Amino acid sequence: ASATRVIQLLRNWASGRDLQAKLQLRYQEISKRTQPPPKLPVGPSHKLSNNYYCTR
Amino acid sequence: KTSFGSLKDEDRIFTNLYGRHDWRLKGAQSRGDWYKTKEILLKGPDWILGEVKTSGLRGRGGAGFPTGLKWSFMNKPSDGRPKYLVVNADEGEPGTCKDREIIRHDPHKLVEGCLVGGRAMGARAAYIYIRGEFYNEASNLQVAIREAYEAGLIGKNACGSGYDFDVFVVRGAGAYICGEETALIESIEGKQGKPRLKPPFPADVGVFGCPTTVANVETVAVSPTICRRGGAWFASFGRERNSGTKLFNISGHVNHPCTVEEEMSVPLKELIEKHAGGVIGGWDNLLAVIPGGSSTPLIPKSVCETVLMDFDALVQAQTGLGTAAVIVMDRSTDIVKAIARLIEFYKHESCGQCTPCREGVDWMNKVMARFVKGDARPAEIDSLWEISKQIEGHTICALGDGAAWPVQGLIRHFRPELEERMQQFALQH
Ligand SMILES: Cc1cc2nc3c(=O)[nH]c(=O)nc-3n(C[C@H](O)[C@H](O)[C@H](O)COP(=O)(O)O)c2cc1C
Ligand code: SF4
Repeated sequence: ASATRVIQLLRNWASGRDLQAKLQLRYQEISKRTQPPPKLPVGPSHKLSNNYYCTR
Repeated sequence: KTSFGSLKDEDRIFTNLYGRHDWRLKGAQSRGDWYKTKEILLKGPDWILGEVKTSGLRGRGGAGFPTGLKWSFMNKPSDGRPKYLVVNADEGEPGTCKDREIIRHDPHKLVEGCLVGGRAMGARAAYIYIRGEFYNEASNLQVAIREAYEAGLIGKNACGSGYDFDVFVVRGAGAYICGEETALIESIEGKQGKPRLKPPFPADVGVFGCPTTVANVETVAVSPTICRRGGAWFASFGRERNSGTKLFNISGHVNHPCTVEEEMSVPLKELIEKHAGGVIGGWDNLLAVIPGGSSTPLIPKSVCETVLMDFDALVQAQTGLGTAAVIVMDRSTDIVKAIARLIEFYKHESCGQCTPCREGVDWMNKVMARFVKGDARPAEIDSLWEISKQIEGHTICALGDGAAWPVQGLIRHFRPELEERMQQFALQH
């Protein structure tokens, strides 16, 4: 977070924990909204043989 | 007898098979045909059927069903409908070119067979459905029939025996499906050549809705010789349940492609080498052989090395005698392409009536073309096997089964070639 070192120290002391380590606000660890095109897999019955529905 | 295939010229039913003599009545009678036919007819229908059973004659059209029993099916008291007999002369099975030889070179033998069979089954008349392409053979057959009519061999008081029998010839119009017995019946009746669904069996309801029996040209033509020479004579040749002499239309990659009458249960390699001069390039150059026309599955060279050309032995070899049209394929043959061509033949000769045949055969043809190009995946081979199994046994006629069998044989014996071709195609792209 964009806070002065003094403010950070006061905040951590008042909380009693190092808040800068785990800040609730999300900055850059977020995943990119634009992602590579996925290729989802097929199921166990996506076969051209021994796939008779009577057996499943 | 343990070693078969030593048939002598004194034991060959078709003596003018090569057309080197007079096909007309004079030559036929000089060769022993049309001999004491009156006594044969007066002997009794039961006697004739018993002689056929003693000979152990089985269906020479490909089914292999015992001919004596099949003909005995129609030896019943008349139901009021005029009984008829049909002689299957379509010969549409690829590789099968025997019936043509019989009709064109010994037509009077076939006519005498028709008379004897009709007497044995109490048939009013016989309709020989010949293939339309066999126009000259049909002309020869008609000339023979005219000669028989004028000589009194057939017609009213046939051979002076009192039996009133007629022989009709109906030309086809280019349909392999017409080879099927019920499809043949429908074609004669004037409808599209689409096979019926048994029951009713043809013996009960057949041509013109009358008791009818369909028999192969060879099957009918051997009946008078079987009667005259005795059933024991016919039985002596061939193993038990595989007795007689079968015409072998050796064709393909052989040095001397020809049709030869040889004893049943003859070793395949012997038959190929004895008459056709062996496989082109030698025995080792052979790839595979289709023993019976095209419907029967192929047998690889390993099995071809030691196998008897009879019904039972070939059944053990995952194939059948069928029409005994040996199609020899050398190792310069793309087996995939050949089987695909056969599948295409079936596709272009399917009636289209039954859904499995109509759609599955075309689907298999597409997949086979893709296999020939290698444009596929290895699992598609198992998929094709499943498709063939689905078609087989689920169709009105046996055309679907006889089209599934080649694919099954190709997979079962040369799957490595298919997989390797697919690999090669993948590497190219
Ligand atoms: C697709 C198909 C084609 C056939 N083609 C012929 C043929 O060309 N000639 C023939 O004699 N039988 C052929 N048959 C067999 C006939 O249906 C019938 O069983 C046979 O003509 C009777 O022979 P058989 O009485 O000597 O046993 C064919 C069968 C099928 C299913
Ligand atoms: S397996 Fe067929 S669609 Fe057929 S009665 Fe047929 S030529 Fe057929």
